Amino acid sequence: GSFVEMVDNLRGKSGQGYYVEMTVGSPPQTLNILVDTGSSNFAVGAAPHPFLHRYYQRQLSSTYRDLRKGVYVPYTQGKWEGELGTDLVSIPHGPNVTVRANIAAITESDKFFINGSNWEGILGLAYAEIARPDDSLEPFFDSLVKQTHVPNLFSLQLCGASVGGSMIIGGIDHSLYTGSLWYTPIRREWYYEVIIVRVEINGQDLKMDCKEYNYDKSIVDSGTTNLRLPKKVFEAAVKSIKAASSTEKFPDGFWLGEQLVCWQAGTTPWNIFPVISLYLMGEVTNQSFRITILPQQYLRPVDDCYKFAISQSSTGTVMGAVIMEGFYVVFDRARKRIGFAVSACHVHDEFRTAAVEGPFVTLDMEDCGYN
Ligand SMILES: C[C@@]1(c2ccc(F)cc2F)CCSC(N)=N1
Ligand code: NA
Ligand code: NA
Repeated sequence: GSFVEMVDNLRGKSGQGYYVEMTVGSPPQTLNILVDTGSSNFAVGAAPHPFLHRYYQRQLSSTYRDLRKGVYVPYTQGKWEGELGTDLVSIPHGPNVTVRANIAAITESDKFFINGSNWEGILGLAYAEIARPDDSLEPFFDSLVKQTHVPNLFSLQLCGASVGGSMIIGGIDHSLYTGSLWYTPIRREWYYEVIIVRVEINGQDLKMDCKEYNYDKSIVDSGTTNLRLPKKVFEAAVKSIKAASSTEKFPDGFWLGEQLVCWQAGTTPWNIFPVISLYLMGEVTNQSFRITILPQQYLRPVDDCYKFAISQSSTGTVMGAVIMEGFYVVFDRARKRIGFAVSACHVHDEFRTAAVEGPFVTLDMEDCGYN
């Protein structure tokens, strides 16, 4: 209900992610940690890498314990490798607890840290199934819930534009949203996987087989900036957005995120761009609800210059900061569901605003999931 201590506890820079202040070891070492719902490892820089403001100095900690095991984590972009261990962790602007969590001390990395960023680690908030090296390395939130009375739930209000937000650990803060929370089931506990059952570009359906919206999955990810769509869905959506926005012309490289587009300050054509609606599977048979985003969310500022923050993916749909910045999101792990409500801080205009509406009647929603 009321968690004032944790309100406004997230910071960042546009495109550089959202981070929370954390402490590791005894005596406490303060580090800024990127909040990521799309991964399950608690990894922190442990060496004097030049881009880092600070790093975890194990030698200074009495409570540190070596697991005598390493981990090599490759990505499409980045890569990091580290040494596994456990130590005492706390979240200053979080609950008043201390937990013994697994920590991957990063000893080598490539394209992982950002030059100019104010974070030194990553807090993977997803499930054990996608943990590295394997599902036996218990994620932080699982340790937090197992060792304390903190309820198995956390919520994220990502505000956007120097960026801010809130991570309410163990509860919900009703001051962070307007209207009602609508819940979608977590299909499987690995990533925060959900099912998209319909897509509308300015009230008009894309009329695709809903199985295509979730090929091979759809996930809620605070660590990705964009709304990432499967190629087929992306082609369809772009063709539809391009058509809805043919009042002003743009280079074809722009829709492909290869070129920026620029206009005048105080006069950016918002109304020439359509709203995007995703219909998510509801809690009840044949019942869905829809979430609506504004061009304010998918036209990312980089006079003014913007980026088309909707892109193709071969890993499925990724409901990144583009989606999350319009809503207050509840990761209700206890009830295996994700809640969406209109954010009290989302960026809109006098005309249109983000919306969470329901219920709707959608038949065969289970057939939208990929097997
Ligand atoms: C772990 C990862 C990540 C995020 C931000 C960053 F800056 C570095 C990263 F490696 C992989 C890329 S998508 C994702 N959700 N999380
Ligand atoms: Na409210
Ligand atoms: Na891909």
